[PDB]
Amino acid sequence: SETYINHPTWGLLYRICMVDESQDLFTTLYAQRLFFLVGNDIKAIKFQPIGRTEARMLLENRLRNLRRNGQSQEYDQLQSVFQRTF
Amino acid sequence: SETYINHPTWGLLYRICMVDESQDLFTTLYAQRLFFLVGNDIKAIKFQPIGRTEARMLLENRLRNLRRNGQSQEYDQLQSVFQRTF
Amino acid sequence: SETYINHPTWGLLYRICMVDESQDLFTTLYAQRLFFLVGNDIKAIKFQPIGRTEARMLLENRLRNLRRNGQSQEYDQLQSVFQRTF
Amino acid sequence: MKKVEAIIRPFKLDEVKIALVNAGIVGMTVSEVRGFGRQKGQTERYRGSEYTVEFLQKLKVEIVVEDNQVDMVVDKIIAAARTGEIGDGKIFISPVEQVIRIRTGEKNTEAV
Amino acid sequence: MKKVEAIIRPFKLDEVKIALVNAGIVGMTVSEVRGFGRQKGQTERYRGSEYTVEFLQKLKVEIVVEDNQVDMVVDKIIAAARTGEIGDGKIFISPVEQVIRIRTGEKNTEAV
Amino acid sequence: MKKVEAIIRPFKLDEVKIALVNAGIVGMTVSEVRGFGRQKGQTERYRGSEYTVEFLQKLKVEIVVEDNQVDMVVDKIIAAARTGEIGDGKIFISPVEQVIRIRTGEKNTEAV
Ligand SMILES: Nc1ncnc2c1ncn2[C@@H]1O[C@H](COP(=O)(O)OP(=O)(O)O)[C@@H](O)[C@H]1O
Ligand SMILES: Nc1ncnc2c1ncn2[C@@H]1O[C@H](COP(=O)(O)OP(=O)(O)O)[C@@H](O)[C@H]1O
Ligand SMILES: Nc1ncnc2c1ncn2[C@@H]1O[C@H](COP(=O)(O)OP(=O)(O)O)[C@@H](O)[C@H]1O
Repeated sequence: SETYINHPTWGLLYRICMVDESQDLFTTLYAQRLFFLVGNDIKAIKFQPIGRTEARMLLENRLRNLRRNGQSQEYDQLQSVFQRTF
Repeated sequence: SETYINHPTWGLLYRICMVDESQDLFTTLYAQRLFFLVGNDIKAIKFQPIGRTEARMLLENRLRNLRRNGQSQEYDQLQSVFQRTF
Repeated sequence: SETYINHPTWGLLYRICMVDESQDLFTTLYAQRLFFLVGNDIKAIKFQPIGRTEARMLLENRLRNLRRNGQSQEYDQLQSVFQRTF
Repeated sequence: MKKVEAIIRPFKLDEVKIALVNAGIVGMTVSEVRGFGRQKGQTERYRGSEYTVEFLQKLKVEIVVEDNQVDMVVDKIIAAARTGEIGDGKIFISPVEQVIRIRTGEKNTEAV
Repeated sequence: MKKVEAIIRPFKLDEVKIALVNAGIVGMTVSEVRGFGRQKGQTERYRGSEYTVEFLQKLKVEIVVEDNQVDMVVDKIIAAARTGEIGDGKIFISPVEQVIRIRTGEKNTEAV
Repeated sequence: MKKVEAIIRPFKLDEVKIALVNAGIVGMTVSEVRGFGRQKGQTERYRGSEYTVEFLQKLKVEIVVEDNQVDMVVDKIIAAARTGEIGDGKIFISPVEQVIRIRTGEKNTEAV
């Protein structure tokens, strides 16, 4: 499910993964390449910057959990996001 | 007076009523249908979610006050907003 | 270096000067004419309103410091921004 | 085929959309734009200071239709979007030489 | 000359850009738009309440190219932007009668 | 009638607007767009890390004018918008077959 939000400086961001119920990891579509952690459950939207190294590791961790769970569709989709992004 | 603001997630919002000097009630133009209360007098913009039931009741209350005050133009305009929205 | 950001109400803003490492002064492109001070180093973006009189004085101060420093390119560019804006 | 491009008051989006869908026009693209024209912004007050919005918020709704649908789509948009006050907006008609559906590679009438 | 206008899923921007640049198309303009069509939004949940996004986020990528580049640019965009699911978007071709480069006053083929 | 579409540096908006209004062109539509081309973004630093803005902020100003106003409008936009540096933008001219004023149903020359 494609999810986007707008950052006041960087413009349109794309959700590369859903971290949990309250939290999403986004990347910039117009800049190469910034990452932000954004809370779902917050009235003021805050963009927590996330480093590129850490972003990569977080996705790899999720990839590994998805294949262990046999969530193969979600794995395949995240894998393609990962390959495109990193 | 048409008033809009942009929500980072939901995009363009339209002011359905001016609650008071410091506060406006907005609805989503691109989603069917979310409501937000937004403060005028605040440096960080916060979007307070408002339920659909409550939104409806708040407008009905204002409608009733406008007709009691004989604010017939403002009533007519709000009435059309109400009919369109609910 | 052209720098812009988006204000949820007022829309696109243009950086008229870089106040310091953490802070920029912006003006509205679509409204005539609002000013905002915006922090670089903040996860929630806050727009601090700045009065027109004060905005003018702040730029004049910077103009004077640039010519004293012999920063003539930066002076010339800021001078043209100043003339356009005020 | 023709592109129909309507600059409307944003709150009119739902009415215009319903009118088009009811007329069997089932796809459209909407962009946010700022209009400058005869309609002026109300010289407002913020921190007790004067200013005017010079470029007012509008939406541009774009639909690509068959040549023989233009008058019908125009009539529907006009009735849905008008208010009678200056600032209601404009509709522009321009030629579209080809349409391709990305998913299939389908063209023209079969792509819309 | 022709304007090529592609409505795509936003995350496909990088792929489309790389494809165009690889095909020697070195300039393009991108706008954010909302699409309404056959693809529906997922009826989501916010504060435990139902709602649907009716106008879905897309990007419009516009490139002005020579007449004899249209098929090539179209093919490149299609291969880069498609997913096979409804909502992949559309490409519209329309005429451009003149191009002027602002910096120089250069025209047509020399302006792009 | 023709659509004139200028991609400009956003801070040039006021200059372009004044130039058009002075030339008796009293209506225009402005959209925010991102440009990719020969002009590159400055490889900046955020949390002490490198990155480049690839798609740079521009504005698209659209005006629909009479055929015999195109050269005049073009000249005015160019003089107002140019800086002499790469990234100044482009102007595209395309045909407009009909204009309708939504408030009245007025057409063509009488709708602009
Ligand atoms: N020459 C033009 N080209 C493109 N868009 C225009 C032009 N003139 C006006 N517009 C757009 O149409 C909108 C309506 O213009 P305005 O003159 O205020 O109202 P009305 O259409 O009722 O006379 C403007 O806000 C602007 O977006
Ligand atoms: N008649 C039209 N004119 C302009 N844009 C359209 C039209 N129909 C659809 N679109 C755009 O194309 C996108 C894709 O439409 P959709 O019907 O959902 O998918 P598909 O192209 O795969 O059938 C939409 O989100 C919308 O932006
Ligand atoms: N083929 C094209 N089609 C549409 N827009 C373009 C095209 N090429 C460039 N642009 C737009 O024009 C702007 C200026 O391009 P650029 O090559 O950087 O500067 P210059 O026009 O001075 O050479 C870009 O930022 C982009 O928005």
